[PDB]
Amino acid sequence: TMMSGRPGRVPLQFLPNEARSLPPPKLTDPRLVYMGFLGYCSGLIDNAIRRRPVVSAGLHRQLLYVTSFVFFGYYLLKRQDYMYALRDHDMFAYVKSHPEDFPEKDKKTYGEILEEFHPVR
Amino acid sequence: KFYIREPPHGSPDWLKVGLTLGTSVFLWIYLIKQHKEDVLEYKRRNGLE
Amino acid sequence: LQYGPLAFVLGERTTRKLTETSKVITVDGNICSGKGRLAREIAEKLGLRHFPEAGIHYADSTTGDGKPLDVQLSGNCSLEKFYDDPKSNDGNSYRLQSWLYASRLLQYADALEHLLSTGQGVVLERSIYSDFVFLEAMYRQGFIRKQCVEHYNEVKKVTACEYLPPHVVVYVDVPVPEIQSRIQKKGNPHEMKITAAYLQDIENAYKKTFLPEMSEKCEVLQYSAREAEDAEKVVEDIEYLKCDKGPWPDQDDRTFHRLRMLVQNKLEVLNYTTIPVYLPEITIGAHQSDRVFQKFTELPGRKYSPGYNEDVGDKWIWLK
Amino acid sequence: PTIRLQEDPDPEDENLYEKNPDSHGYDKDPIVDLWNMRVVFFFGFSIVLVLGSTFVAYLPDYRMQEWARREAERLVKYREANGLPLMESNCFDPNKIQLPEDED
Amino acid sequence: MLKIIIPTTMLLPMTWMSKHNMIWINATVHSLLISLISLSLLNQLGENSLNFSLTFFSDSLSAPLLVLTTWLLPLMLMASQSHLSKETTTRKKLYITMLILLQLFLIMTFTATELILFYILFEATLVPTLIIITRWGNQTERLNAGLYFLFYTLAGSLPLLVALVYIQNTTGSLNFLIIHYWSHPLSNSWSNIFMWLACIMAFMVKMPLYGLHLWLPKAHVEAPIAGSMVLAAVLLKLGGYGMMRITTILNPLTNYMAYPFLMLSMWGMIMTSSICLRQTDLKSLIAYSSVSHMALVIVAIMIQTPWSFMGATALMIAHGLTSSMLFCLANTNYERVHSRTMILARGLQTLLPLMATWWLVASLTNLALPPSINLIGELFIITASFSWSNITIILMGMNMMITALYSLYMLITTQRGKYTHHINNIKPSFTRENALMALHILPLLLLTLNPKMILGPLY
Amino acid sequence: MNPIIYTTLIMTVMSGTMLVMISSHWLLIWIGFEMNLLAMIPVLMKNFNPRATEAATKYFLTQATASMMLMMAIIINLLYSGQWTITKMFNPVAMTMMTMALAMKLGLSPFHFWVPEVTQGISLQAGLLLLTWQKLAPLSVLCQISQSINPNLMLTMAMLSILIGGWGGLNQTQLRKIMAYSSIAHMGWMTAVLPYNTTMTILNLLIYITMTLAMFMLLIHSSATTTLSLSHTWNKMPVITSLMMVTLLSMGGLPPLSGFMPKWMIIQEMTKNESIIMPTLMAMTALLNLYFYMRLAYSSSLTMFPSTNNMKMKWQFEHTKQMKLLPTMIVLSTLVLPMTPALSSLN
Amino acid sequence: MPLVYMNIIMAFAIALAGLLMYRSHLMSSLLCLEGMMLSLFIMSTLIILNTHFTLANMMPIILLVFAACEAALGLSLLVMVSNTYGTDYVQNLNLLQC
Ligand SMILES: CCCCCCCCCCCCCCCCCC(=O)OC[C@H](COP(=O)([O-])OCC(O)COP(=O)([O-])OC[C@@H](COC(=O)CCCCCCCCCCCCCCCCC)OC(=O)CCCCCCCCCCCCCCCCC)OC(=O)CCCCCCCCCCCCCCCCC
Ligand SMILES: CCCCCCCCCCCCCCCCC[C@@H](O)O[C@H](CO[C@H](O)CCCCCCCCCCCCCCC)COP(=O)(O)OCC[N+](C)(C)C
Ligand SMILES: CCCCCCCCCCCCCCCCC[C@@H](O)O[C@H](CO[C@H](O)CCCCCCCCCCCCCCC)COP(=O)(O)OCC[N+](C)(C)C
Ligand SMILES: CCCCCCCCCCCCCCCCC[C@@H](O)O[C@H](CO[C@H](O)CCCCCCCCCCCCCCC)COP(=O)(O)OCC[N+](C)(C)C
Ligand SMILES: CCCCCCCC/C=C\CCCCCCCC(=O)O[C@H](COC(=O)CCCCCCC/C=C/CCCCCCCC)COP(=O)(O)OCCN
Ligand SMILES: Nc1ncnc2c1ncn2[C@@H]1O[C@H](COP(=O)(O)OP(=O)(O)O)[C@@H](O)[C@H]1O
Repeated sequence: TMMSGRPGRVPLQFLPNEARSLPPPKLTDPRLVYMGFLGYCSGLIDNAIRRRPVVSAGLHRQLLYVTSFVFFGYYLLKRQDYMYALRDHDMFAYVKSHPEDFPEKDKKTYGEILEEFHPVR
Repeated sequence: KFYIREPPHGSPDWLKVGLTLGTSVFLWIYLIKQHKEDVLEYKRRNGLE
Repeated sequence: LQYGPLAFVLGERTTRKLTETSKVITVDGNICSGKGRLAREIAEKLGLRHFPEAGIHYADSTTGDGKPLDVQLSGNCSLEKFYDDPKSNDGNSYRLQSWLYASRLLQYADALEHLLSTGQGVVLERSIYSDFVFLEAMYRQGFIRKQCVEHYNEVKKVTACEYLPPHVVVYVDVPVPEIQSRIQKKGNPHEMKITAAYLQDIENAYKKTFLPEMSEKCEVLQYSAREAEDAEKVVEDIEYLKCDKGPWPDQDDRTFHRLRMLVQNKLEVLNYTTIPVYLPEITIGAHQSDRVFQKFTELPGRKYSPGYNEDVGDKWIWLK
Repeated sequence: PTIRLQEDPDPEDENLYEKNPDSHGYDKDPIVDLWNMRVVFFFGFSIVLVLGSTFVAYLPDYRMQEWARREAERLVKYREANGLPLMESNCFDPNKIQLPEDED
Repeated sequence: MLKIIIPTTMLLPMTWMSKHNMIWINATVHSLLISLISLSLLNQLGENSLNFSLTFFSDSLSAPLLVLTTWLLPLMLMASQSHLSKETTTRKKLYITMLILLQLFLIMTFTATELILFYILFEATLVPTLIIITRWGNQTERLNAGLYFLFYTLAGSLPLLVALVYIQNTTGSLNFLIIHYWSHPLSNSWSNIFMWLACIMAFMVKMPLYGLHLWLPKAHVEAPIAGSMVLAAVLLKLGGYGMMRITTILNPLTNYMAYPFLMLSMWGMIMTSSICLRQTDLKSLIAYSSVSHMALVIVAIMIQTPWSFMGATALMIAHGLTSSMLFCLANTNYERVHSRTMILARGLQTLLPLMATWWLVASLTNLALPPSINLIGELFIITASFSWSNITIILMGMNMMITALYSLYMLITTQRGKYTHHINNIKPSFTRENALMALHILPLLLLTLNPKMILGPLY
Repeated sequence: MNPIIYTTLIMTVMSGTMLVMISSHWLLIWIGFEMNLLAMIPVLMKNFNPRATEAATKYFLTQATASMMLMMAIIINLLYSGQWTITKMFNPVAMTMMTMALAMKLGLSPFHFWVPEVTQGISLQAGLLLLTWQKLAPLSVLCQISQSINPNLMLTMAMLSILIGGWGGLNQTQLRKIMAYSSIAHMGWMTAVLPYNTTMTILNLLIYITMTLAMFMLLIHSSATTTLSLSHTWNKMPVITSLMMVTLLSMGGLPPLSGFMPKWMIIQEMTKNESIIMPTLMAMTALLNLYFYMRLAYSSSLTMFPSTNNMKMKWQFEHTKQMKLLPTMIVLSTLVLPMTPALSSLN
Repeated sequence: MPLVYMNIIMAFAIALAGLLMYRSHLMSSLLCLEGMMLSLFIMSTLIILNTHFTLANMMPIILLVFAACEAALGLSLLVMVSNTYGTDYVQNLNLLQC
């Protein structure tokens, strides 16, 4: 576990204050739409298990399912984006801090790079 | 008809229906407000607008 | 609030509703006896609830509306065909016996649930503990094979061990020739085909195995044909008994809680009736099973849950 | 019972032509069967097949083959008139290729 | 290209929200409309593929397969609504749901630009086909058929996932454009040899190869008609499309490494063509014919020349159409007679003339009659193989002879002679079956009119 | 058993595992293990019968032996460094003791023998608890000391677990033993990737818990503990059979089903650092788990077994006590593959 | 290490083997568990005393407490097994197989 221990990391925050500098996901985000679809599927399965009209048994229950899934998905996406941004930030800081381990190599053109040719026959 | 009471009455249990609808509305408005606050904070921190 | 662990946690116990007049009462008599009127009169005098004898379509009267369903959808057996052709090759005899045992089990569960939830006693007309007499009668006459009685014994062993035997057992003793005379005088064309050996085997079974076994756990009040009409005398005999020998005075609140959680949830009651033992009399093929299930699902009020059937006039479905 | 199951008898085949001499073999109810035939024919033979084939036959030349022919005509004309070879063996300019200095 | 994917995901709830007696009509109409819409991808640039988005792209190789799948679904719906007449509404809707899900996964498979997404959809196509085969079959062997079909595919395709993740870890990407532009030769080492094997064997067993073909007869015989159609028309072409996509990374190892697979393909093509002659069943003969044709396609892909690639694409499309038509033709007789034996019902030309004509046309297109696209693909493959080696012409000619022999043998046994004298329930052909046959056969001739649409990207 | 006593025993079990998961002292971790075992023993014996008694006896003996080995490991590690904090655990002999003790507590092979028997001897509720909740604490301790742990020892036991789980599951007809062997096989996968990345271990744990919860809850809904008893529920609750078939496919590792995500991620993570042979073997072995899941699915929903006459009476009654979280567990068990990138929220 | 530490560790190993051998009875195995705990207690208290760690002097008491809990659990299970079978033999615990 590479990121479990990190400097200045509050244990059980789930959303550090540093994560507020990133753009929040849009409310029409496709992943949020998939979360809402998952909630709708769970509501339909709930209706089917209880032997109720699957499509239209309980509208309030299905609405609660969808809104709960969307509500959790928003914060899940926020945390996921924060972690990926944190990973990229640490990667760039490390590559800048150690230039000798990531040198800029020469830029040859294909006119002088010699590649062996394999005929197809 | 049904010989037994059918605990699900001829009218819904309005208490639970009210609770579920209120919970859904509260979650939706909280999500809207949270998104607005987050986007305002994002615009402020980077100084875009 | 529906009874459960939480209802037991705060408040509701069972022993605080028993008023010394629970007295699960069972009346056992030879075919075509006065046990029905005796049970009705006992229930009326003692103030208990009367449970008529569990027929083929007993479970039909407990679900939906009380109107019985078609014989194809419920039971798949008939008593008249058993009286007319007891040695049939379609296995109607043991199918009927097993279905009747299941119906009696369901009725006993209902009676126990009512007694535990309310406290008012019940008066059954025949229990699961006295159902094997007909089984032995069929087996001795050659109406059924031995594998059928083995399957019955397995089901009884796994089912009847969860409940409590009745407080007092009342037996109406009537001789075989009197039973035959009453059958002849009754009038139903099918019942005059009941042979004397069948009734004799039933009674031999009742005296030899049932009453001796019940005398170890309950109180047995045998009677006769002439003393079964003055129900006041039998009520007085019942209300002057010593109920101290059975397991009923040895029940704590936890045992009653478990029993009450088991008597409701009728699926848990009937679980072990459909054990995967493949007897030709009771096994039903996949195609016929599918056809009959599809037919049952198309009934007016059987498609959905008992509150979500717009067919029988249920409204406000989309908000339940 | 000298059997093993309470099994339904195997049903015999149901002929669609018995209760409907002009069946089309789609359904039992004549009206929905006729309409199923009509929609199948109209959307398979009329719409998709003929219109789709005439749409495919008239697709614009996005494969650049008439363009390739015109390019070839002009290049052949220019090259032959000048006395230059019709086609050149080296696909790329040798001046822009830096071969290894030596092979010993 | 969501304008094709989304209408299928709308076909799903529309099917589930239809009336009890209107499901077939709606499904057929809207699937035909979707196929008409998907017919718009045939406009392909000669330079490079059409890249709609970061995830989906269409090539000259993908478009004929997409059109074939979208055209296949309505025919499968038409063929399935005969033996399902006694089914309940819910199970009919479930069957249509399986067909729609299979089409959706197939459409997303042929256009995925990333190899892991392609693998995920390529394997997601396993669940609905398995459910169809093992739930709506007819005999007791459908369970073993499904087990074989699942495990032959999975035991060969699990190493492909390891190979792909290793490739992404090494090179850095799995996007097909980046893979093609940044491709580099593979050295001669044991590690690279096992890389070749891992990348190839999944598509090889999906073709199938001669030694790994045992699942195909079981699956194609024990499946229902729609399952057989979708297996023999498109689900087999997944392996060929996969090799044609994955081979770019493999060179120069493939020239050295293709000797056993080429030998197996040629000799097993001969062997399966010979097996078709002594077959007592009718669907097994078509299954083995499919095996022979797909072995020819394997040879074409393995020798890896532009003419071989064009021939492989043409043969794939032509075989899909022809095998689907043959399976439907056999299914009609099976529905009449309720048996799969070939010599049970004889002399059906005197009783069903139009079906005799359809049988003749299908058999003629099966044995590569000019100028049908079957012969175009077969001849291009034969020419490419002859350039590869002049001795292959012996095997190709022997295969052609045996193919003609068994095709005409099946046609003569089922259609000519005298009737069986004791089958009196052969009713006249319905309109549905004739329409299905015509919708199978007319596109073949329309395609041989304009063969450049199905010759692949090397054209 | 009284409901208050039952709920306080369950809370004591959860308190023990939380004490394990939140403690930095080795002694407090050992105390949490002891508390968990002590409060877990009666839960197995809630329904009294000889089989439950002997299942509890075997479970107690195995857990007590594992605790003894664990405390010996702690004492040796203290001996070679006066440190109590759960850390590297440098000492090789002490680390071997701890790894083997935690494997015995988890059920990893060759210590896998106890799991099938205890699962068969207890009810479905106790089996659910044992197979899902009783894996958190040993896995937490393993994750904390993962860097210290030797790869060869850990890998050998994971591969053995996968192999033996598949082979054992191939044979059983009882559903509880099938679930136990599947649990062993999944433990193998989870402990396989432990030395390389604990995030994949946590993700596989979450998905395995979700799938096992869904499967046990469906089994409780249709009160069947054998293959033949499950072959009847198509005639009473076809929706349950369909959902069970989909969940069984998901457990197998097929894609697009969610179950595939842990397997795919573990293979991908093990490939990043030159481990090629092992993922191939683990996949080809998980094919066996898929096979016996598929056999169960054939028996359950994809075919129709003959039924009995008394099922007509069950047709008239509804399931009274309804599980609230069953649909959500089913959905998370099947349709959550497209949300793979959200695993970064676990590290 | 001095000979005392090796003797205590050897005693622990002997007790562990004795537990794992399972001759006929169950009291014998419970005694083996108690012996393993006693060896752990002695080793721990020796190590703590030697390094003068004042605070951990209370830890062996907790060890003893949870040893008593384990012993009570084992005794209860043995009581129930003996009531079921009339004998505490381990051969009778074979109703469940693998
Ligand atoms: C990728 C793209 C998206 C794809 C994602 C996947 C699919 C979608 C998500 C899946 C979850 C959603 C639904 C699942 C729960 C439903 C439960 C159910 O059983 O359905 C029955 C129910 C019919 O019941 P009913 O109407 O109450 O009365 C009949 C009785 O129920 C009488 O019922 P019965 O019980 O008597 O019938 C018996 C039957 C009952 O058993 C069943 O019906 C099977 C239940 C399905 C299994 C659920 C699996 C859980 C989700 C996992 C999906 C896996 C996906 C991966 C691909 C692999 C597929 C396996 O059992 C059998 O027949 C046994 C046969 C064995 C076959 C084995 C196959 C089983 C697995 C198939 C799964 C296929 C995927 C789900 C597709 C949808 C199916 C409903 O179907 C419905 O009516 C609802 C279906 C969904 C409605 C969608 C409508 C959306 C909104 C409408 C408008 C659209 C937009 C408008 C706006 C336009 C702009 C203006
Ligand atoms: C497969 C489906 C699994 C779903 C799981 C249940 C979903 C509903 C449960 C509700 C979620 C709330 C739980 C936690 C919220 C608040 C607690 C918060 O503080 O926890 C912190 C952060 O929260 C958790 O760490 C992550 C919670 C996110 C769970 C989602 C992951 C699911 C896997 C991805 C597949 C897509 C699933 C889609 C869900 C619908 C802990 O940080 P930290 O103290 O530093 O961790 C130390 C231990 N580590 C580093 C080794 C891990
Ligand atoms: C029953 C009675 C039978 C006998 C009666 C017959 C009556 C007479 C009919 C016979 C006609 C003789 C044929 C003569 C040929 C004329 C038509 C031909 O010339 O058109 C071709 C055109 O052919 C079409 O391109 C065919 C396209 C293929 C149709 C695709 C199938 C439809 C989709 C359905 C699903 C298929 C799935 C398969 C997946 C690929 C030429 O193509 P091309 O010269 O270049 O382009 C010309 C236009 N340009 C120059 C401006 C570009
Ligand atoms: C039913 C059909 C299923 C599918 C069949 C797939 C066939 C796969 C077979 C793979 C073909 C070749 C594999 C290895 C390439 C060369 C093989 C060998 O003959 O070449 C010699 C190699 O010498 C020895 O023969 C090595 C191979 C001996 C050990 C391998 C076992 C072969 C026996 C057959 C096993 C069965 C295989 C199928 C399993 C079911 C040449 O020596 P050398 O040029 O210096 O080394 C070549 C390799 N280098 C260049 C990378 C270093
Ligand atoms: C219908 C059934 C079909 C079954 C087909 C299964 C066989 C598939 C072929 C082998 C699959 C596994 C190969 C591994 C996948 C690629 C991994 C890779 O490329 O890395 C190799 C690793 O290669 C291997 O490890 C291969 C080990 C193979 C172990 C399992 C063998 C399985 C059976 C072998 C024979 C199968 C081949 C022919 C079978 C024909 C069909 C019967 C290089 O290692 P590096 O870490 O990069 O280090 C090199 C630089 N120092
Ligand atoms: N287990 C059984 N097997 C067969 N028949 C039974 C069984 N139980 C009850 N019956 C039938 O129920 C009928 C009514 O019972 P009975 O008490 O004799 O008549 P009545 O209702 O007038 O009191 C009897 O004819 C008897 O055969």
